[PDB]
Amino acid sequence: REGILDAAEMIGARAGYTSEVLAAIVERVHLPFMQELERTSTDQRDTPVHDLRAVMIHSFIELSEDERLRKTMEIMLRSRVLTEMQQAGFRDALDRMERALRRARDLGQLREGADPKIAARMLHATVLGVLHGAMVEPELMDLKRDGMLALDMTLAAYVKDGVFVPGTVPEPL
Amino acid sequence: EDTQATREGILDAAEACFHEHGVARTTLEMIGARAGYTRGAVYWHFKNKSEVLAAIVERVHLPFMQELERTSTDQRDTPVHDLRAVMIHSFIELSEDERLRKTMEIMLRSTEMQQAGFRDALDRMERALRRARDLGQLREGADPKIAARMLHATVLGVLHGAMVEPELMDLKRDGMLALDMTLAAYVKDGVFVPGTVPEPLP
Repeated sequence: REGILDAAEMIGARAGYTSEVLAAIVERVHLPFMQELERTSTDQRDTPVHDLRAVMIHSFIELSEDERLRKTMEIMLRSRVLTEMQQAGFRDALDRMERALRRARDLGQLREGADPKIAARMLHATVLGVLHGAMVEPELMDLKRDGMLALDMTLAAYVKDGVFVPGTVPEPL
Repeated sequence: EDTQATREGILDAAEACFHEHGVARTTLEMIGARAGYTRGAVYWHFKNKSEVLAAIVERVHLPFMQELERTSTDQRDTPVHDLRAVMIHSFIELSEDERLRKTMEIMLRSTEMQQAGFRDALDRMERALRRARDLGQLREGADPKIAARMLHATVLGVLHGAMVEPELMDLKRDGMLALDMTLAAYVKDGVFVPGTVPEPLP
């Protein structure tokens, strides 16, 4: 099962055994990040912008430092089962980002008039553009350095000053 | 009669095939047939399918580059407004022109063509923002090269998101918002009015 996904018509032969594959691959990688994003809106903690920012930054760092993971993530960003998986992943991520920003709004951490739905779209666009720009040319778009700059810029548009410390990598959740 | 095929006709046929079948599954025979000829008509103009795809991409991409180039001109003093004018009217054209949009889609969700295109766009945006800085329109310490990189990332993400899920990311609405949000981070307040639809560039 995992052996098959790891190997992935010599997939079986690489695996050593006797589209759905690419989808199963994007799913296995999506999951961990989704659960991390979901945690950022927990009503059990009161720093949702900080936590959301931490999750995104740590994710950019792991992709930058893990070639296997970055290649997997790559196919999740290419090009009906795979197409539907990407859409599902898109929807899920934007949903979870919006829950965390709606909690920030609730806690008084967004700027006056900020709409968490609109903030979440801009944040999602920011993340996607850094990923895609780094995929095309890492020498012009550095996942860790530009990822943080872009994230802090977009967050600063909707989040009040003093809610998080820009420019630094936060502690693990 | 293969040698009578025109370059534009071969390109128009090729774009339709690429849009419908994808680049991988499109053949030279198919493009020729689509245009009303055979593979030889394609060869009359292009060495191979890569050259065809590159010509399709250049045809759409290059007008956009010429427009972005104009935004940094010495003969006008509103580089930020001019950049917004170019970018916003581009988002609108891509939203409203299906042909234009599907060719944008083949180019983005595809190697070296993208790298070159990204470098071209970043240079021109940077040059417009360098004129903005010369004219005192950037906020203190704003680096035009960084601002150009951020604008490209936010806009590229809106394009990709709109391609994946047009119900959730709107090229026109979200492209203007990303553009204005990014400009606001690097451009002095009161240089432009966010959310407004500018006149197209002269």
